[PDB]
Amino acid sequence: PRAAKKRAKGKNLSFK
Amino acid sequence: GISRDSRHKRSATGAKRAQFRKKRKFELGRQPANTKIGAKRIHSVRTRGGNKKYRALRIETGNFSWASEGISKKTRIAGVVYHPSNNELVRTNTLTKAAIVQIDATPFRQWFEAHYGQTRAASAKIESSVESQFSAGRLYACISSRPGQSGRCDGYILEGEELAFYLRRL
Amino acid sequence: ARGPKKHLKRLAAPHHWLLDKLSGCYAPRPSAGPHKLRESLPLIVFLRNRLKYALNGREVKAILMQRHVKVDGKVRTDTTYPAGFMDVITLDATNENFRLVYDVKGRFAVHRITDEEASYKLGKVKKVQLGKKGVPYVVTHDGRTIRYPDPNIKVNDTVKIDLASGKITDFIKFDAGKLVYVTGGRNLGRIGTIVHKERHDGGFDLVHIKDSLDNTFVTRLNNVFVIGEQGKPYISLPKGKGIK
Amino acid sequence: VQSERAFQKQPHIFNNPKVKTSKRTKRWYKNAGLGFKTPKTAIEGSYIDKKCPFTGLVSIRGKILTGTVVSTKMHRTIVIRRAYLHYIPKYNRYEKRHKNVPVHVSPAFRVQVGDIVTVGQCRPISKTVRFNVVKVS
Amino acid sequence: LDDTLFKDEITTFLTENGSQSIKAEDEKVVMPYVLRIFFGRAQVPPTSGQKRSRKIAVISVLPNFKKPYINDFLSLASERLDYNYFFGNSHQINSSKATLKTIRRMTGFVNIVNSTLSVLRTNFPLHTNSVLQPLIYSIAMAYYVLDTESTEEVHLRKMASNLRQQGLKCLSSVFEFVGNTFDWSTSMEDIYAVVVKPRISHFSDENLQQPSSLLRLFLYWAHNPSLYQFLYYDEFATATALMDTISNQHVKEAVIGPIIEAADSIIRNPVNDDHYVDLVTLICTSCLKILPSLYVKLSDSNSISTFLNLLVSITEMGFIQDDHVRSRLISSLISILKDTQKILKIL
Amino acid sequence: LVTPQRLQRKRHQRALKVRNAQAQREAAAEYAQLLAKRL
RNA sequence: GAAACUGCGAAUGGCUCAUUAAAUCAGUUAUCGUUUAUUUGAUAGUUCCUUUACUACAUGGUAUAACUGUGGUAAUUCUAGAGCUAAUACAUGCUAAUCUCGACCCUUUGGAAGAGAUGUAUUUAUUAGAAAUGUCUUCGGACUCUUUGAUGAUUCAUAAUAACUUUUCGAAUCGCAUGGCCUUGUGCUGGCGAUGGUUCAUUCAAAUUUCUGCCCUAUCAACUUUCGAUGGUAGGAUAGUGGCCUACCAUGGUUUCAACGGGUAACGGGGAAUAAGGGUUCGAUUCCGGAGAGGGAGCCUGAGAAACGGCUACCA
Ligand SMILES: [Mg+2]
Ligand SMILES: [Mg+2]
Ligand SMILES: [Mg+2]
Ligand SMILES: [Mg+2]
Ligand SMILES: [Mg+2]
Ligand SMILES: [Mg+2]
Ligand SMILES: [Mg+2]
Ligand SMILES: [Mg+2]
Ligand SMILES: [Mg+2]
Ligand SMILES: [Mg+2]
Ligand SMILES: [Mg+2]
Ligand SMILES: [Mg+2]
Ligand SMILES: [Mg+2]
Ligand SMILES: [Mg+2]
Repeated sequence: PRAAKKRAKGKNLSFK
Repeated sequence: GISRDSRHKRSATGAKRAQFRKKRKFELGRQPANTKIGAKRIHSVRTRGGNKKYRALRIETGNFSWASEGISKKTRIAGVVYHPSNNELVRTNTLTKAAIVQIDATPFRQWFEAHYGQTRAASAKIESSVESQFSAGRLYACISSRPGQSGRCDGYILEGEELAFYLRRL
Repeated sequence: ARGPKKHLKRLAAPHHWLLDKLSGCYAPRPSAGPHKLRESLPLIVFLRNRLKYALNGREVKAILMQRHVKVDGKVRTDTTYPAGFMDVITLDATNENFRLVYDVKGRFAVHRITDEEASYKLGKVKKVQLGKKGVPYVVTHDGRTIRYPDPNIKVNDTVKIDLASGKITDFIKFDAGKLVYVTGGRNLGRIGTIVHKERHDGGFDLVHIKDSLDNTFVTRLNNVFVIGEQGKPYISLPKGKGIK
Repeated sequence: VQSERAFQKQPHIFNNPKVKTSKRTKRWYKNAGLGFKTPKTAIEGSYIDKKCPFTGLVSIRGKILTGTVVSTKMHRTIVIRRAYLHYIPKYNRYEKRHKNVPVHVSPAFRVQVGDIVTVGQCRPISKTVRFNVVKVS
Repeated sequence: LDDTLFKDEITTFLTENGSQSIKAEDEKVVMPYVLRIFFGRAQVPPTSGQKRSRKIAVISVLPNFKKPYINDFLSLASERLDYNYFFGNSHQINSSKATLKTIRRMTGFVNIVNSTLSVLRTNFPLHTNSVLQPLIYSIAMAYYVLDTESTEEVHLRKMASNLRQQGLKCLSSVFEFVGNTFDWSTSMEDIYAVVVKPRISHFSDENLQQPSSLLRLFLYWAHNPSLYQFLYYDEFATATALMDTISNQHVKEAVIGPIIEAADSIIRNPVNDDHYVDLVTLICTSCLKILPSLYVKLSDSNSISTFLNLLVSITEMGFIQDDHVRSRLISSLISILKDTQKILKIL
Repeated sequence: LVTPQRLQRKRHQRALKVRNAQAQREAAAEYAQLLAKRL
């Protein structure tokens, strides 16, 4: 039987 | 005081070993329990683990099995007649395994008449020496239990070649 | 010593755990359990150093006592519980199921499985004997005593156990041509098929195993675990299929 | 057989005088394994020996060794001599060494000083004896 | 009385010819106290290994006692049992006496009698008042409760059934051990009327599987000439009931074999009375009628031999003179063909 | 103190014992049927 | 929620290398030679059995601390008398079942008149443990027979019979919650957990143990054996094998292949240094194993100690 298939991203903010 | 370790003894070649370590609890020993005929006195012993041992200081009663008919009856112990290891145990009437003792003939006898209706005939035939013992009123028995460990004096009755040899020794 | 030890130095811990030598002075000591110390992965190591869900011992304790971790279909709260080979670990909150199988390197690998696969496990029949009341029973490699076994089930065979109820669904005999997995020695983690069981009276039996690449190697019988017939394993295998 | 104070018997082997089915006393024996043939003299013998590999309460497990008999002067046990060559790397040369092993022998075997005996390990019979003679040649 | 020292004390104090044993003069005064004390221990419920051993110990000292004292112990068991009204009247059970309590008391009594019989066996002292008539009364009420009681009282019905099973077993035991020695003519009519008579109607369909206490009872009478008058009652009702078991299609070999052995004894045991002649005529014709169907059921060589042994018994006594007896004896014989010297002699 | 909770616990213990006995009997019967099927 | 009882731990960890020369230790074996708290998985309806004259809708002080109060001693983690009160402490003790066949009806989802059978734990003895190539049939199927397992090997596992026991066990424990049946009763039944308990297995361990391997010394050549040295039998002891000890027996056991004795600024090893290679030296010291807690001797507790941040004696 086959194994289970494989399966939050970076976010950016600039201030000042 | 009693210890069993092989260390204090001499080596096979005759060399003497030096004291490797102090005495350990797990190689201990305890005093002998010289069971004797007398009112039942047994005291427990706390041994290694949660287990426990019984010390037969005194017993009169033991369970003796008539093998040739396959029965077992409780019977009073009359006295020690012969022991193969050390004869002072016979003199002091000390009960241990392989001791040769005398037991009452009563329950075995009554069972005999009850089952066989005789004081069919072919089955009732029994070895002559044991019939002589029945007539005497006491039977020779060999202790198969260890009174120093289990607190029992169970044993079995002597028969055949066993019986003949022990009578000859007696 | 005078009694059982309760500490484990990091240098003395099993190598396959991958514990940093400089991180501390002591390593998790696996508590008593189904698997032996050296062949087990305590849950703390699995949750922290492998899955990286927890950052130190204390969040691991928090996770465990939250009852989010299930081993063998049962909730466990001991941080040092000795999970071992072919043990199913379920994290329901994450919807993740793992089966503990060594990689070709010999190290317990994070192998994700489906729920249907997680429903059953495999156990090598270590003993078969009659118990009290004349009831036959089998002892598997994980210490499971299963009563009323199929009388054909013999030592060195493997039994498929349902996790929910713990009965034997099916079994595989130990015969030539079956598919086996190495659970010890330098060949640890390799997969192959039997060629011969070489037998020595009063001595350790030896088994010759041929892999898919036709390479042949010899291993002691204690290190062999049947997992199926050739080309049809009863469990999902890790990446690489136990090659090299 | 009955040369001592106590009675010698195979433990728990019972002879019922009533049935008297056979003249010969009932005798219990076992095969030691490892392809070691139980000698017939043990099968129809009359000796009693608790340390006998075929008739006693002793099992053969562990190492199996071979040796040359060097002494047979005691009762039911012998001393064998095992010789070997030990390698010295500095001089790249062998050195003769030997060791004496005391091994129990059942009376079913007749052993003289000089024959080759194959022996099997068993539980500690005595202070120095840990083997039991299993084959003579 | 002390529990810890109870066992040692019995072996010391009560052993016959014991040094500490009661002196002959002092038995009369001490003994009632001993019996009451031992009676008290005998009611200990056997719910543990120790308790079972204690119940065995109390029964096992009975042989030590003299026979009058043994009879006293058996009396004490039966004193509670109120039976004199039953035998005083025409063997009718009172409705008031029929209660779970009274059944419970008799179940204890029979158990003690069963235990005593196993120990003493042939030496068991049998008396009408002490044991036999309480025993018969117990089997009487077991019959009384079972028929009268409704299905609702399942517990009482089960309890009564156990008393019936033990009582019938208790009878079959006492017949075996002391049947020959004791003279039963006085109580003979009572035993049949109260025990055998009620169950005769269904004795046939009842005992097909294996011998039962009531069936073992009938066989013993068949074997013993003195007790044949049991077989004579009610136009040989018990004799027919035995063959009705044999005549049934589904009687098993375990039940077949004993009865033919019993029937053979009757043929080989002449008795000087008219009833005997009608019996043997009844015994032979019934056993002769169904014999071929029995042989096919027989699966043991010994069972075959005893069948032949009955046939040769028929020929010796001269029943083969009768044409019906002869022609059918052949029919059974050819079934055997379809030991050998026994067959040839018969031919 | 005799309270409803103690009665609950006693009853639950008895129920558990009988349930275990029934389960064991069923298991033994199933094993017997398997053996009968093979023989 | 102080204090105290109860349960668990304190037998791990840390330190040091005094003693120790087939001893420890390294590698490699065995437990069919034995104990094993804890973890994990299994595992226990025995219906009945006279005084039912009956607690199981749940038994006692056969009992005390903490606490109240009266006191001793110069002094200590010293404690005396009196009064109290609890348990998962201590000591006791119960409550209409299941399974074989099954006549007779009925021909199945069958009913059952009745004949029968009934735990563990300890000790001993005994016992078991090894031409149906046909007939019919609906064409399926039915008819008769089988009936322990493992190891190389066992007196193994297991089962059975007869007794036995100052003799055990078989829940008199606790949290959360209030569902389901009704004949409406504080009636019956009922969930999720904790802690206990017999036996087996597993795990952590422990004890012995098979074989090979240690520096200097022969100006140490014979040693061991009277007071066990080698082996046999029986017993005692132990968790258990075993001269481990006891009683009786024999005279054995090692050695120029160096026994025995002496020295060792001798804990052993993984290792470190040097060297082209062979070799030589070091290794208390981060890891494993062994021993010790100023020096001897002996012990309670507990699964586990001959413990010393536990106890008792002797020496300094
Ligand atoms: Mg092996
Ligand atoms: Mg020296
Ligand atoms: Mg050595
Ligand atoms: Mg704990
Ligand atoms: Mg458990
Ligand atoms: Mg007070
Ligand atoms: Mg011995
Ligand atoms: Mg001596
Ligand atoms: Mg030093
Ligand atoms: Mg070092
Ligand atoms: Mg120490
Ligand atoms: Mg100092
Ligand atoms: Mg000390
Ligand atoms: Mg310390």
